[PDB]
Amino acid sequence: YFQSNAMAKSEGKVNGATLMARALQQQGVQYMFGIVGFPVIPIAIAAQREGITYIGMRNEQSASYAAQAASYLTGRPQACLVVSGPGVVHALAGLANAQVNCWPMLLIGGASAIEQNGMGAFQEERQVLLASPLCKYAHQVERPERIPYYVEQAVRSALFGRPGAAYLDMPDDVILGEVEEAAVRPAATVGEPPRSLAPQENIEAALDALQSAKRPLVIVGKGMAWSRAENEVRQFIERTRLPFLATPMGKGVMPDDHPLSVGGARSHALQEADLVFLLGARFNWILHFGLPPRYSKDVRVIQLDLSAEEIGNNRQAEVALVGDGKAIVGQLNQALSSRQWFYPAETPWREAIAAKIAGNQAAVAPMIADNTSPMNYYRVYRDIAARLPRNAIIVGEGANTMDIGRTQMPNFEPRSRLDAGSYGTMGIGLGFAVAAAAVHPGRPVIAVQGDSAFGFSGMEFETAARYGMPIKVIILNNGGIGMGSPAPQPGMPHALSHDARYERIAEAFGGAGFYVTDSAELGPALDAAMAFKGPAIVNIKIAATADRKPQQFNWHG
Amino acid sequence: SNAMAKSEGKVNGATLMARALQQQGVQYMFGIVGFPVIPIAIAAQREGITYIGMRNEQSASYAAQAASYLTGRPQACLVVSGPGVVHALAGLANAQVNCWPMLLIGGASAIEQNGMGAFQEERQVLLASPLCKYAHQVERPERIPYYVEQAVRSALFGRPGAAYLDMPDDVILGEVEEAAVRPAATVGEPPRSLAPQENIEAALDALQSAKRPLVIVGKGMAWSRAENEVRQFIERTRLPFLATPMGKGVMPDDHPLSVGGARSHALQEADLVFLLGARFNWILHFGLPPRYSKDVRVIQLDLSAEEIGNNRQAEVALVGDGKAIVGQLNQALSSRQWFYPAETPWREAIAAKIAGNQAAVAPMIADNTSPMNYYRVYRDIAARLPRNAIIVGEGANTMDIGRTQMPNFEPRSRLDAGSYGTMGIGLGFAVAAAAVHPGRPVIAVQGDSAFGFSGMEFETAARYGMPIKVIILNNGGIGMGSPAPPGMPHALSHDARYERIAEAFGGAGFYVTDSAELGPALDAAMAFKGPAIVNIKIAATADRKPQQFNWHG
Amino acid sequence: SNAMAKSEGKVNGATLMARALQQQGVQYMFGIVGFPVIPIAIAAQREGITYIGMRNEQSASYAAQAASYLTGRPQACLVVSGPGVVHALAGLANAQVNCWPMLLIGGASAIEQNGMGAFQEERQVLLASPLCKYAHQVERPERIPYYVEQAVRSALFGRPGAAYLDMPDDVILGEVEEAAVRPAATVGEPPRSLAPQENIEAALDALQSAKRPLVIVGKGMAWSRAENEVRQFIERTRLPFLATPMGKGVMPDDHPLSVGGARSHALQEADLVFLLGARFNWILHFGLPPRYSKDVRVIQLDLSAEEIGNNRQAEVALVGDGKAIVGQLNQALSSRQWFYPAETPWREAIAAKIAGNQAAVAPMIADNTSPMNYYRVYRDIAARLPRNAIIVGEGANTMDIGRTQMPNFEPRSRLDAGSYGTMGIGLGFAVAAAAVHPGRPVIAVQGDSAFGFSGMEFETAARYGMPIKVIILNNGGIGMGSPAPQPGMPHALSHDARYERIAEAFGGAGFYVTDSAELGPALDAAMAFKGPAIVNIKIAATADRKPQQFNWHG
Ligand SMILES: CC1=C(CCOP(=O)(O)OP(=O)(O)O)SC(O)N1Cc1cnc(C)nc1N
Ligand SMILES: CC1=C(CCOP(=O)(O)OP(=O)(O)O)SC(O)N1Cc1cnc(C)nc1N
Ligand SMILES: CC1=C(CCOP(=O)(O)OP(=O)(O)O)SC(O)N1Cc1cnc(C)nc1N
Ligand SMILES: Nc1ncnc2c1ncn2[C@@H]1O[C@H](COP(=O)(O)OP(=O)(O)O)[C@@H](O)[C@H]1O
Ligand SMILES: Nc1ncnc2c1ncn2[C@@H]1O[C@H](COP(=O)(O)OP(=O)(O)O)[C@@H](O)[C@H]1O
Ligand SMILES: Nc1ncnc2c1ncn2[C@@H]1O[C@H](COP(=O)(O)OP(=O)(O)O)[C@@H](O)[C@H]1O
Ligand SMILES: [Mg+2]
Ligand SMILES: [Mg+2]
Ligand SMILES: [Mg+2]
Repeated sequence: YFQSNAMAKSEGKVNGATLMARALQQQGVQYMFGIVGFPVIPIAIAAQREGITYIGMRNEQSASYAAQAASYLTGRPQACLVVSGPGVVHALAGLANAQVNCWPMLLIGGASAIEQNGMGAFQEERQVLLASPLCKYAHQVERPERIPYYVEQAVRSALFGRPGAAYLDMPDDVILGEVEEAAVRPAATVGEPPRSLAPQENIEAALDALQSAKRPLVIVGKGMAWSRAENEVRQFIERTRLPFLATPMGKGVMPDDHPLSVGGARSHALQEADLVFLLGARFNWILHFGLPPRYSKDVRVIQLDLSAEEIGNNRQAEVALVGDGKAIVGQLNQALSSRQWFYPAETPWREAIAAKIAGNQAAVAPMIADNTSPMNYYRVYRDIAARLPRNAIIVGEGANTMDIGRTQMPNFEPRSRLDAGSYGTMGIGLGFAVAAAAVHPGRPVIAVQGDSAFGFSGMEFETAARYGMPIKVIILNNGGIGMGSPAPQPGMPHALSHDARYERIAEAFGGAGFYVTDSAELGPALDAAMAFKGPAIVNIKIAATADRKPQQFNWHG
Repeated sequence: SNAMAKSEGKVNGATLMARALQQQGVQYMFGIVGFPVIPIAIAAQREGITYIGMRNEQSASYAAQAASYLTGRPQACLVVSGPGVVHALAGLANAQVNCWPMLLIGGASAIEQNGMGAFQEERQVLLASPLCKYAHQVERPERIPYYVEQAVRSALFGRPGAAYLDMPDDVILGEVEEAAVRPAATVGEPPRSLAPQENIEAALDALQSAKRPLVIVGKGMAWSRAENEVRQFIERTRLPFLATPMGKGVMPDDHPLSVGGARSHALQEADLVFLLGARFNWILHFGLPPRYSKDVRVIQLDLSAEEIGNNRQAEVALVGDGKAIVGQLNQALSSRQWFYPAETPWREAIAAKIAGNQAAVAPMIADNTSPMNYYRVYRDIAARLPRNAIIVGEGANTMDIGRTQMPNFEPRSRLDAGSYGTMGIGLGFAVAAAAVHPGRPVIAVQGDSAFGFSGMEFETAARYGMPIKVIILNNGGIGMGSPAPPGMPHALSHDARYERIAEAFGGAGFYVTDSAELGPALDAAMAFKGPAIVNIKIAATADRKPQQFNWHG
Repeated sequence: SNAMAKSEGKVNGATLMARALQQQGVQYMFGIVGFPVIPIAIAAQREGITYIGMRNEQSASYAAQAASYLTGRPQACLVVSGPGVVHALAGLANAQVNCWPMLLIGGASAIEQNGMGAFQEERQVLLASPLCKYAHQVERPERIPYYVEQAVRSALFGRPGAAYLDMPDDVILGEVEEAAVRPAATVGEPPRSLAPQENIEAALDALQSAKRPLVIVGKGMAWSRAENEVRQFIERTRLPFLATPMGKGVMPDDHPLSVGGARSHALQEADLVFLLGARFNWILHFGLPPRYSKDVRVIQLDLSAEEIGNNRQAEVALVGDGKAIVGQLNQALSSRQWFYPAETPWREAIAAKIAGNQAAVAPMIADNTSPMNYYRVYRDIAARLPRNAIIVGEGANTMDIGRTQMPNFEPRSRLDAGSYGTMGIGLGFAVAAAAVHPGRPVIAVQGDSAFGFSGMEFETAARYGMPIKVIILNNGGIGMGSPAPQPGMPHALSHDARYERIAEAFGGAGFYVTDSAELGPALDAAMAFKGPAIVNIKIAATADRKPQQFNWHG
């Protein structure tokens, strides 16, 4: 028909796709990243009918990574939408990554029709089984009338407690099945994650422990960024005058330019601290397990975590603070108003930290200042860091490209750096940047990737161009994974294409491409890329043997 | 000979495991020995751990979680490779559903033989993982202190659950240098957390506003060891309360504020419910019609934030430890005058429904005619229940009627089929209670079908001098009897002489068919210094009192 | 009243399930009823299926796979949701390891309550899947014929194994129109495959060239119903053979060509081994040193291609059905004159070691001391075992010594702990053998520990009038007795236990034996008693098996 409003239309019935779209919108899902196909086309269409922003990606890998980044950036679970069978299996990448990083996510996976189960149906798969080991919550929606219930429970399970991934299986007959409107049971709106507080004796014992320590170190993790505790943490550091270290994605909770940051003397600080205060940060590989040879064997630990089971992993916790980061630091701030202790302005600990920071700055100064071409990493970031706005979102991915950018690119706002994370994952790059451009379109999004990392997700540049996302992709091409290689005899397994013109990919989709080989070219290329009104790629050819500055300890062992 | 030089520099995995378990507070180990866990049980006893050898790993895995509940620390179930671990999956699943801690130590075939078809080779970690909070294989003996500490912590901290350690034969017998073994920290008490002060005040204001309030006291408060705080809270507020099946005893059952005798009316008519460590699962009928008002307001105290607002939204969420939060509530109550008034229409309706149900079952309690009904039988059982006894209840009618006729006056003093509705926990639970609290009498009241699942464990009780008192209510079938016959699927043996099983292992056996025999038989069984079975032949068609709603649907 | 108008156009899930099960040849259902499977058991009886109500789901699941092995068709285990299913995982795992078919039907909570914390809500398909060849939830009652057909076929065809059907409560009670239900085909006999002719001929070439050949008869041949072909093959080739524990009976244990009494020498010295439906797992010592020559040539017949060449490479592979391939071997041998010669140095060495092992246990067999040793006990047992009896053996010393002292003359007549070394199969296996073959005697010989795992199923045998004869060898411990305790030893049990009184609790006959003079009259009264019976024998605490060069495990 031409949908003449004069025709009688029954409004009693509603299908599972529409019920799913309404339940999602009610639960605060604003962004849905995916790829359509059988049987989830009606879901994405109904989502747009309710005002949800649908972002069609180029691979389910990037879609599942984008949804957890968007969840991290908004504070509520956002959705990944994938087709049955291989759609879900490609999306297991996001679930595993979200599980390891304690980020929420909602994977909506279509399934083949229930009535054809056992028959070898198109894309028939045991989807709940496969997803369950990676999920905090996984279930199949068996009938469309239960959809509000299942969406409510899946969002609550992903968001409350230690966050994780939720998976909802949607069979075809459920997506298309219809039920009476009045017969659909309502579901309550999931609110904010419940915050819990620590007992008072633990709050006072924490402050008691801090006073006794000669060389105390506060470690700020991305659990404080997730808890939205930046104000409380900045008040605590300002009030106590304690030295602090930020984790990779903990950067920005405290501003990177804060004078109390031991960032430039990280190895010395971990080695010589007699007491560590863990704020939303695990003693996993990223903090070298809290054990020798990176820490003192007798290091005392105050540990603030939402997960009671994490307390005392690897290295025992003297003072355990189990609860919400924002709430517990608020408790600490209120107890410090009854006390008057602060960490003194002049101690040997402060002197050793300042001297080591200056030594590390003096060690990288010649590399930052060296204008020879092909350029090293520190020289390239000199021009990048000079042009990064104070409110930018930075996505970093690679090995040397990522690790050197971690120290050369400051963050001043929390939740403004997205990188390989606790799983050390390549492939999150353009997925994370697309999520950052959809969640905060008023802020510049700059992705700085190595040449290898770009190849995992570089095709999502089309997605950015398709939705008018002015994402700035900067590629540091040394021609290999972690390091370049000469022309050979077969090629090295770590070898790629040092002469690749990755910037031409931008021209395929209507973006701007720039190619940098000499130091004099870098400045004008970056300025034009930031000023170009759309997505851009800047492909920088760096020295094949460029490396990070030498450290006493390898980052891994 | 002590004059012979003997190298003391090395220690094997079985000894490291026993030392690590003793350090983390494991005092009881239930299992069945065999390849390759024999040295583990031997090493455990040398460290002072009490080892109890059962007759089936099913009962062993149930005993381990029962003792964990009673002691407040994870206790051990030790089983052999292959079918040992698969037999023990029953207990892991039950522990997961009840949120009880548990440490299963499972032997495994030697790692050097993986893929060859070794004796009892199995993917044991993979099988157990979906039923556990924690599951891992110990790959090298030097890691044992680390893994024992992490498993005990994972099972005990937060929402408790099952932890599993896979112990290959080469790790059990593998030796390492004693000085090279890295020590682990001792897992302390479970961390407690509190609610925000705003939430404490919102909870108290909501209690003041309600016209028909009801406190529901769950076994989570028994696990939290929060009985003192709960009794102060109920005594301070004068609020009516309902105890869940194993929440019984947190408040004494004879307390004047209990709505136990008017449970259906209390849930149906309340306008506000205060859930204390209780879930809106099937046991509480999901907090939804037809058993509740569609507009019921909910204050929900739970340690798990993901459980908040399941099935029925919570108006006030109190996320944290039960004892700590009720402690906060008691403190905030010390600055208010409010208490629930002594005279309200809500109290009078509760009292009239209690008196109604009492008159309904009074003729069955007093009826001395034989074959007896359930209420007449429990009239003599209840009269001889010591107040410090640990009561194990198991069956359908036998358990459900025992739940109302057998009061508890202390917490953690009733063990029953639980949140999983499990038959087969009876003697395993009773064995665990007798090992943990040998100074307390242990009475298991089972139906005749329930006794069939684990009845062989009576030999375990006798072998260890555990004076467990097993009382069997024998109607001749599952849930109900049946006339003489193919036989009905639910039918069993109405004439079975189960008490003769006691006489097979030195216990005392008593057979009762008449009401005049019940009193003297219970007294002779209670007095006997050893285990005892009282087999009672009840009426085939005896049943529970009529109700408006079926317990399930 | 039949005069009342009754609508007969609808049928529910439990009835569809019963008709589907009976259509697919399910004759026996072992379970324990309760929510939500009560209608399924009642419906099964209406279609003539024999329902046996057990006392624990553990035994129920072991019973179902034993009946599948004896009947050649998957039989049912029926369990309630939640812990019923979790208790039955033991049988699935044991059926998987032994390659025996089995159909587990598990009730489930109603689908419409999923996620709510319903009574006995559980991820039952997820838990059972690693142990099953086939595991699915029946989502709608109209699908029941389809799923039953697919599950029985998946459990029975190819390498057999367990199948699991999850039956939610709203599917059990749900109704469908009679004429709307889609029919399902009847699963027939398992497909048999043959070997290429060049493999048949090369296998025969290998046999001729061997100086010390050995044929190993495994329970794969028993499951394939290949006893006729195997007997014709050993009789035609005159080859020495060794039967596995449950391969016993495929060839009569009294055949002159059995090397059973010289087992270690036959494996150690054979230059060529012909595996007939037997794996080189722990039971055959992996086919490797120190139990075999390092250069041992292997011919391997197995239905599973992936099994071929495990641990020890096979010189000739025969992938197919046991009955079918041995038929090819017998056919090809009719165009050959070769047979293994009547007199060989290999034959004399086998004879000598048998004679030496016979003389090694002969004094223990004849020793009339009380407390008795194991061999003395079995002298009276074996002298009273009917030739058509079904033997169930379970324990450590009790089972291993019963293996050599109780011959089997027919196949599929011995049921024991199997490839998984499982305790707890005893009375479930005996109940299944009594239900399936009620005209045949069923004798279960268990140790004291093993009887404690399933002893309560004696009430099941008494309730269904199954004349199972339970002989318990009580040494007062697990594998060995123990002196009185000071904490009791972990392996210790009750040497003075009167296990036979359990029989008197359920109407059976109980007998107690301590002296050797009492053993004879007690066994004769137990066999003559018209019903189940327990013979409790207090054996010596330190009695052990014949000394061997190698330990059974390592
Ligand atoms: C390839 C790879 C990297 C690229 C370094 O090369 P790239 O050009 O991106 O940066 P460079 O160091 O400046 O050369 S890192 C890394 O861990 N990894 C292994 C790796 C591969 N795949 C996935 C999913 N996660 C990974 N973690
Ligand atoms: C058999 C069985 C019961 C016995 C009632 O019969 P019993 O004689 O013990 O008590 P009665 O009511 O006085 O006659 S209850 C029940 O749920 N059930 C099913 C059931 C079976 N197996 C497992 C593991 N869990 C279960 N839950
Ligand atoms: C207890 C036990 C056995 C009894 C030997 O003692 P029993 O009195 O039955 O026989 P005895 O040797 O004549 O004294 S064997 C064994 O492997 N095992 C460990 C064992 C335990 N649990 C399971 C499920 N499977 C097992 N396999
Ligand atoms: N609201 C919250 N309050 C406190 N801690 C939290 C909260 N949410 C998550 N966490 C914890 O923060 C920790 C983050 O650790 P990790 O991912 O290792 O951070 P990083 O990698 O920055 O060190 C997790 O262990 C998680 O349990
Ligand atoms: N220390 C604690 N404080 C408060 N609640 C707890 C604690 N430990 C466990 N819980 C919670 O108590 C609840 C027990 O509820 P449930 O087992 O349903 O009780 P019942 O069976 O008596 O209704 C679980 O949801 C669990 O998360
Ligand atoms: N019809 C059949 N024909 C041939 N082999 C079969 C058949 N069915 C099963 N099998 C095989 O028989 C083998 C049984 O070996 P196993 O259980 O090790 O027996 P045993 O313990 O007697 O050695 C399995 O590998 C299985 O694949
Ligand atoms: Mg590179
Ligand atoms: Mg009964
Ligand atoms: Mg024994």
